[PDB]
Amino acid sequence: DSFVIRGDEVRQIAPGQTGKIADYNYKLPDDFTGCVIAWNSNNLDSKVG
Amino acid sequence: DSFVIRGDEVRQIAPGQTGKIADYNYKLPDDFTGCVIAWNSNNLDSKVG
Repeated sequence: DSFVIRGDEVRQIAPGQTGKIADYNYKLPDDFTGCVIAWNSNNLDSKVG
Repeated sequence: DSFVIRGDEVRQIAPGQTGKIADYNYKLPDDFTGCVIAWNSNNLDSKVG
């Protein structure tokens, strides 16, 4: 799975965690087997304006 | 004249200013006829690690 979120909302990508992303955007199962790999993408996704 | 500095040192690139960049690195004359251009390069010059 792949998506883009802000830095404060990275922690909501976790099993048994709440937030805007967990409730409304992306919910992990409470018993989840896998890896959450998040890296900063200022150079690729930001632009002036 | 092209160089890379910090964000907080951008205000030191001006005629008649003080600081580390103005005293030790790049000094602008008081009788300056010209333009100062400064753009953010977090995308291209910065690197994680």
